[PDB]
Amino acid sequence: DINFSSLAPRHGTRPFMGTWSDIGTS
Amino acid sequence: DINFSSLAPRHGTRPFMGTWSDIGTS
Amino acid sequence: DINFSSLAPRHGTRPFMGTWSD
Amino acid sequence: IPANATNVPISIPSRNWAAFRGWSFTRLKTKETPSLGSGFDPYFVYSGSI
Amino acid sequence: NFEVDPMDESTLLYVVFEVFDVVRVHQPHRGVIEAVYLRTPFSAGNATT
Amino acid sequence: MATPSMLPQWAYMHIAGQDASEYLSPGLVQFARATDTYFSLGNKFRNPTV
Amino acid sequence: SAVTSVTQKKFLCDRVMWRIPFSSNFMSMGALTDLGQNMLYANSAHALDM
Repeated sequence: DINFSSLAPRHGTRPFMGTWSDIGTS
Repeated sequence: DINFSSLAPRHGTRPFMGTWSDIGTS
Repeated sequence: DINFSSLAPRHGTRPFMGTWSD
Repeated sequence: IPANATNVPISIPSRNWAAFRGWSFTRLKTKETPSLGSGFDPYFVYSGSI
Repeated sequence: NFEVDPMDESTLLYVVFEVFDVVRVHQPHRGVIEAVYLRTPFSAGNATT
Repeated sequence: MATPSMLPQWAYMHIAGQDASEYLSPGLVQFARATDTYFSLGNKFRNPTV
Repeated sequence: SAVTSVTQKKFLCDRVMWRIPFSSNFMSMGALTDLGQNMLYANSAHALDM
């Protein structure tokens, strides 16, 4: 906005069966 | 971390008309 | 006469006396 | 840790380490640490912050 | 193995081995309570019943 | 008395395996989210994290 | 007029060796103990620290 900071192509995700981080790309 | 994944069901809140009510096991 | 480490029953107690499951 | 000693030799027997996480460590003083597993420790003469 | 500074008084080393302490409890009937307690890399009942 | 009673029992005791949402019976999960604003079943069921 | 006095107690065992069985009820029931053959049905090594 007033000073730049717009970035990020990210959301984050954790597959089910617990929270199990990394899906390793789909 | 030190151990804390001891958390709730990963539900979301129940849907309503007029912000709140109770539906129990429905 | 009798002394220790020789007090042998061999036999168990319970599952010989017939029981069958629900 | 003995008095004025520079090393602590720690050895753990052969053990399964299935679902092991890290370690943590800190140094205490013997007189400031009470012995748990006793109803009374008669040699505990401290009462500051344990 | 650990190397520590000299102290002029006796000291202890507190080593914590981080595990899972599962305390798990179930009631199958009124006034009945049951439990099973299990830990993984360090555990009790691992050389006796 | 070792490893052949750790690994199958991870799922059972909730060190590994499914989380509370897929573990609990569906009626209890519908209850748990209907009352949560006032009486909470949260922090009583373990979620595994792998 | 008898001075104030505090009780002391001791025991003595001479010609005895202390015995701790390897049973879960501590009784003799046969020379091969019931935990001795429980350790044949659960073939695993362990350390003993006394």
